[PDB]
Order: sequence, then C-alpha cells, then structure tokens
Amino acid sequence: VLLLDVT
Amino acid sequence: TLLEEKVKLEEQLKETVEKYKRALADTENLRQRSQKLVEEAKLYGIQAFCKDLLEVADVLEKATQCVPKEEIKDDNPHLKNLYEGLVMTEVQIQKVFTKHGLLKLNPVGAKFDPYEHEALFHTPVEGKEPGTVALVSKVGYKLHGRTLRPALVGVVKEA
Amino acid sequence: TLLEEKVKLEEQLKETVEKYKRALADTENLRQRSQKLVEEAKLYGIQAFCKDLLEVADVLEKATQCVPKEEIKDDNPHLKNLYEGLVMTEVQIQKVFTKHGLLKLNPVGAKFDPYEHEALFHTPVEGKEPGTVALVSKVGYKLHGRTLRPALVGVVKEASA
Amino acid sequence: MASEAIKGAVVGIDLGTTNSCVAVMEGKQAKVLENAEGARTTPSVVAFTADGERLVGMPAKRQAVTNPNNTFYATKRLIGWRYDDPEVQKDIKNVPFKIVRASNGDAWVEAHGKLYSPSQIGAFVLMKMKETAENYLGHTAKNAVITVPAYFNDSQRQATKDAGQISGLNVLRVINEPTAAALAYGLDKSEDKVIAVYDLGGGTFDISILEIQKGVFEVKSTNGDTFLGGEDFDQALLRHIVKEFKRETGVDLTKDNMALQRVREAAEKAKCELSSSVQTDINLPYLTMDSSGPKHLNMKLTRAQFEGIVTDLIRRTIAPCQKAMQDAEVSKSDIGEVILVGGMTRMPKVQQTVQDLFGRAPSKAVNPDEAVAIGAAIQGGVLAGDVTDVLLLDVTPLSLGIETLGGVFTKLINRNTTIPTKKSQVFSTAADGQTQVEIKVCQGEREMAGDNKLLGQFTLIGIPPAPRGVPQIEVTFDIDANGIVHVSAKDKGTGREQQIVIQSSGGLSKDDIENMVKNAEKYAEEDRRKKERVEAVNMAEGIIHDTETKMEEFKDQLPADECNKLKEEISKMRELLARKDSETGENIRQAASS
Repeated sequence: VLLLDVT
Repeated sequence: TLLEEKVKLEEQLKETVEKYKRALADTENLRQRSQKLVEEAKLYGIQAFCKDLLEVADVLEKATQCVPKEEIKDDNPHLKNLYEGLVMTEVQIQKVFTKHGLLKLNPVGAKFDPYEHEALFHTPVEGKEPGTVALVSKVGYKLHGRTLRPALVGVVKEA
Repeated sequence: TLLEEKVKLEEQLKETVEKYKRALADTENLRQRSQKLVEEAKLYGIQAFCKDLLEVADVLEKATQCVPKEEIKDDNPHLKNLYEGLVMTEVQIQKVFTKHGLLKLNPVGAKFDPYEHEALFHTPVEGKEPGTVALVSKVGYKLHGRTLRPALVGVVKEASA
Repeated sequence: MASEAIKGAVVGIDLGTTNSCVAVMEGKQAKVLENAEGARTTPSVVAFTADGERLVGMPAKRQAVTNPNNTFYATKRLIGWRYDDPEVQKDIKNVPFKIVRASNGDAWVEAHGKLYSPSQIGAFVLMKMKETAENYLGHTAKNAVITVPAYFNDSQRQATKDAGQISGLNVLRVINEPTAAALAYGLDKSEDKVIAVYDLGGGTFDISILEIQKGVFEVKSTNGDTFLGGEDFDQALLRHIVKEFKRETGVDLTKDNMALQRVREAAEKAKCELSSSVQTDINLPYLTMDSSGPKHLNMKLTRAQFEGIVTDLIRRTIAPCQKAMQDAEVSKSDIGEVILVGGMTRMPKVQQTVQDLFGRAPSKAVNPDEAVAIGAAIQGGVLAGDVTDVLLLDVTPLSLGIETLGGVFTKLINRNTTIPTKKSQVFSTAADGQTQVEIKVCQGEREMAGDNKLLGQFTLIGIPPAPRGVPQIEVTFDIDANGIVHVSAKDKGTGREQQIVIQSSGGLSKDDIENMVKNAEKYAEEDRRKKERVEAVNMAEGIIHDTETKMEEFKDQLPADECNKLKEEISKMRELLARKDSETGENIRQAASS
C-alpha cells in the first residue's frame, strides 16, 4: 500500500 | 456594453496577478536550486582534494614516527632539529585539516563502528571488551561528519 | 469616476504584465548566471584549503633545503630515513598540488607582471633588462588562472649612471 | 515626477578609504560579490605606469614598490577638500605621490604629467567594482548606491556622486555608512529609537549616534579616532610575538622579511582565533636559519594576554563615544540599540567595552566586515525596481513530501520554497499485482517516514493490474495563493484521481523553523546512514523477489542448488551491523535464460 519511487 | 469592460478587466487582472506571482516564485526556487548545486560542486571539489591530501599526512606521520624517541638527543643536533620541525609541520597540517572540516579518526579503545572503522584482523585481547578497537593499523579521516576514509582497526574477538 | 477608475486599473494591469515579463527575463538571466557559477565553483572552491596549505608546502621545501646534506650518511641512519621521508612528503604534496590545478610560479627572469608578482625591492642590477625579475624570494601559486599567492620577486631598475 | 522606471539592477558599493566592497540584492537578502581573484573586498588603490595603465586593487598594491610616486592610496581623505586645508597639508608631506592644486584651488594629484581629481581616483575604483558586479550579474549594472562617512559635507557628497557618474553608474542616492549599517542590521522597520553605530576595524574608528524617528534615519552626532584602526591591533600582536621570540632565542625578526610576513600572517590568524577560543598557539617551523641551525617559533597565546596587549587601543574608544553621546544630548538609557561594524569588534573585549559604555549588549547578528555594503544593497533594492514584492512572498516553513515503500521520506517541496509553486513527481506501484495506492503526506526535515509529522493522508483506489514498476502515478503538490497545500495524486494513463486541501500550512508559525532544523542537522549523518540502510534493504528485497520469480518459472533440468546465494542474502538481511547491501546485491544471475 506504500508508494514506491522511480529509479 | 460598458459593463463588460469591468468583468473583462477584473478577470484579466486576476489571471495576470496569478501568473506574475507564479513567475516571481519560479525565479526564487530556481535561485535556491542553483545555490544547492553550487554548494554540491564546492563540496565535491573539497572532498576530492582531501582524499589525495590524506597521503601527504600519512607519509609525514610515518616518517616522524619511524625515528625512535631515545635517539632525539643533543649529540645529534641535526636529527633533533629535523624531528622538531617535522612534528611541528604535521601539527600544522592537522590544524589546517581541522579548520576545514577534515577530522582524524584514532579510535583507541572505542567501540567498533562499521561506518568509520574497517576490521583488518580479528584477534582476542585480554583486558579489552569484544568488538572494541584494540589496535589501529591506519588512521582514518572524516569530512564534515561523513567518513572520507575508514580507519583500519583491530577488533577484539572471543577466546 | 467609473471611466477614470477603469483606465487606472487597466494601467495597473499593463504595469503588472510588464512586471511578469521582467520576472521571466530575470529567471532566464538567473539560469545563465547559475550555469556560470556552477562551473566557477567546480574549478575553484578549494581556494581556501589551497591557500592554507601553501605554508605547509613552503615549510617542507625549507626543511629539505635546511639540512646540510653532508650529514646524510650511513653513519647517521635515523637522520637519513627522516630526510627521505621528508623528501617523499614534499614530492607528494607537490604531486597532489598540480593534480588539482595548483601551479607554482617561479619567474626567475621573466618580466615583472603586477598580477602574479609582488615586488619586494627595486634594486638596480647590471646585465639584466630593466623591468625583469632579479630574484624570487618566495614562489607564488595559482590554481586555474587565479593567482592565490603572488611570487615575492625583486624587480631591477634602470642604471642611474 | 512619476516613477523613474529604473527596471534594472542596483548595486550597493561601499567606497572605503582602504578596502571597498560591493553587494547586490539576491532576492530577499544581500550578497557580497567576490572580485576576479575570489576576494570579497577590493583595496582602493589606483596606479599608473610609464606608458599607460590603470592597475586598480591588489595589482596596484603589488606594483607599489616599483612605482611609489604613481600609486594613489587613501585618496578618500583628499576628496572634496581644497588644496589649502589643514588636513590636506598634513597629508601631502607623508604621501609619496604628488598632490597639486587645481584651477579651482582643489587638492588634485599628478601622474606622469596628468591631472586627476580625488573624485576621479574613486571613479576608477568604482569602475573596477562595477566590472566586478557585472561579471557576476552577466548584464550591465547601471544604477548604484554609494556610501559616504556621516561627517561628509555636501561638497564631498557631491564629489562622490560625480565619481559615481564618471564610472558610468546612475547613482540613485549617496547613503551614510551608519545608515547602511542600520539597514543591514534591520532597524529600518523599527519604532522610534536612538542607536549607536560602533565602527572599529578599518583605518579609522567612527561612532555615530542615530535616530530612527518617523521611520527615517537622522545622524544626531559623529565622532571617533582618526589614527586608530584594525592595523594597530595586529601591529601590537606582531611586536609582542617578535619580542617574545627574541627573548626566548635571541634573533630579531624585524631584520628578516620573509619571517616577518610569516609572523604577521600568524598573528592575524591568532587574533581571529582569540574571539571564539580562550587560547591559541602560534607554530612557525623553520622561521629563521642561523649558523647554529634553523629556529622554530612555538608560542602559546591566551585571550588574557591579547586583551592586555591591546587594552590601550580599546580604551582609546571610550572618550570619543562619550563625547558623541554628549553631542547627541543622550545618556546610556536613551540608547535603544548598539550596532557593531568593523572586523575588530568580534573580540569579546571590544563588545564588553561597548556594553559597559552604552548600557546595552551590542547587536552582533550581522557580519560587521560586510555590513555597510550589504545595507547599501538593501537600500538600492528598496529604492528601485520591485524587491519588496519578493519580501512579502511567503515561503514554506518546513519541507513537504510523501511516503515511500521502504519508509523513506521522498521530498517533493523542500523547506525554503516560495508558496505559489507547483511541483510534480511520478511514482510506480509498490509490488506486482498491486491495485491500491496510498499517499502519506508529512512535513519535516528528517529523512524518515514518521519521524517528522503527519499532515494528511488519502488513498488512490482503482488501478489496472500490471507488473511492478510499470504503472505511473503522478503525485503533484499544488501549493497556491498564500498558504494552503492542494496535494493531488494523478494516475497517469487512466482516471480515478484524488485530491486533498490539507490545512495547517505553517499555521503554527513559531520558532520551529529555528529549532526543528537545529536538531535535524546534528541528527543528520545517522539519519542518512539509516536511510541508506533501508534503501539497500529495498533494493536487495527487489532483487531477491526477481530471482525467486525467475526461478519459479524454469524448474526442469535446473540444478540451481549453487544458486542458493539468496540464503546468504537473507542471512545478511537479518543483520543490523553492516553498512549497506549494495555490494552483495550481485544476485541477479539468470543463467537459465527465461
């Protein structure tokens, strides 16, 4: 449910 | 007819004031980002300088520690004068390093820290706690609190 | 009052439109100046550190010069090892110096340039072209074309005759 | 007349007797510009060579020895004065260069058979400083605000205006140095007050008593010591050091030249160090070379010794200040603020003298060395264009952002960002098959999820199934007008948007800006370390998930018992004693080839 981050 | 001018002028004035405030805020944020970029460039330059500066101090300190302290006597005036000058020079070097954020790492007896210390070897030592720096093979350095070069330490093991 | 108020408000609208145009011009100028400042800070920025270590470099050179070099013998082995360590330290500091753009200025016989040289005396010297550097008391340094420390020189003067 | 329509950049130039400083308005604060040699302060020295040159600054100082009769320094003591004047008659004897009388009976100078007024030397200095400003700016600096001492009469102020005009500068106004210092210290927007400007450190000591009645500055009185400056303190320290060295060894450094320069620099650094530290050491290896061997100087200098060395010089600043208060018709209780200007005022002894003399602890929140130029820049920014509009532009108090899979605090908008700003960033889904995306908005300065605050929280429901990392969600903050934050989450490609209008956008306006960032700097390297730890944990978990998924795809004739490095990776995961797991992330082996 936690947003990810674009690498 | 003439009343339409009021509505048009009010709408245009509000739109233009919004655009002008947003454009006057864009330049300030760009200025702060540019300041951050310049600070990053300065920090990188100083870090790259210090990384190769460390070898000079290492060589000087090794040279001045090789000479035994029992032979710095008055019947060898040239060795005594050179030793005094060189120890004063490395004190000057370390003072200059400290002034510019570069701090030494000599954790004699301090608890082990993977972010500052590197375990060259593991060997139990009597009278010392486990996971504690019994001997420092090579001195480390810190730049603004971040480890520029980890110290090569000896970690006490369990016997 | 309605018409004059409308005219004044339209004037204010045009003024703030010009203000918005000025803001766009200002942010473009800021982009250009920022791209300049980043390169400037990449070249320099070790200027303070270099200016602080200049005296260490000079002290190491003076230490190399001061030892009489007649006592560097196998009879005195600990003074020999210390001298070799000092020599290695001097070459190391000069190798890291030139790696980061810090170059030494030693104008033995160059023309006096009051941008990298600080004249110490104006003594006349025979056989030397007037205006040249007679001797360099202390070597100067510069990094990337920025004169950190001037070379303390002595300029020659025309013969009084 | 109507608005002059300056529409340009106004520089603030501090034209000093010895050293000049230039600054510009960099938005809401003034910035002191460094010259072509990277120094923030340029000497007010001009020189002319045999054929023709105009060396200004340190190039003129370096050449001064070779050209002593054509190097003009401290010409600001000749500006606005006639040739037949007492002070000019005292000054002409000492100066190596030639001082002549003009047709109008004014004290001019001569250089290779050419006549320059004392305003023209300042014009050359101002040309150099305008070039310095333009190099940083990138465009021409047409307008300027030039500072003069408070004891200048109208003739000398007009001479300064003419000097500025000669340099191609549109001098908006000629300001005082006490008024510029007050503007830099921020007393322009203050109630009616009487303030004292303590100026010690230059080539002169100046004390001016000011009044800020009605919102404008009036100079009630002026005084000081003409032959007292910051060079005398350094000279006293250097004399003490060389006397101690001769006493301890027996060699006088005055005859030596290189050693004297080394000791002078060491004394300057030692004096600068005895303002924050009680004690200091002066180490100078190989100071002098004798027939008996080199001599190394090693001195221990404490603050008590230093403040006893220069006690007479500091005491020489008590009579002028008392006389200045007498001229202003004020007492200790009538002074509402004390302002410290000059580099010599950083020692606690000078500040203690000022406090004992005016009854008020001096204001030391501004760099005294660059206060006049900064105040001139502030005044220039106020006078022309629109700088107050950027002054009323409210900025965010604390940084803002959203959550992250590994508990990281992803910073969209940083701390000191002007409020009417929109910033957007695109983020992917957490895991494969994930359809629900939740945004956790929080404010602070630490690099952790829940370690700062929690403003609001919403959910983006409805996402087509896709492999992890492929869906793109554009989280955008829409801080608009002044205040409230319009956080919105956008699912790029499809619909089902979300929004929130979270309040308390710095509503608790207090010293949290001063304290929350105070402990966010001390607890920074540890915070960075734990953030890097969690980033490595996330990367290793993703790699192991990819490896497991690829392994469960190919099973037949697969002797991958050697491919059990994931066991070692998991063992490393359950260990809070390692720097990072990036180095052991080499577990992406795909010898099976799908």
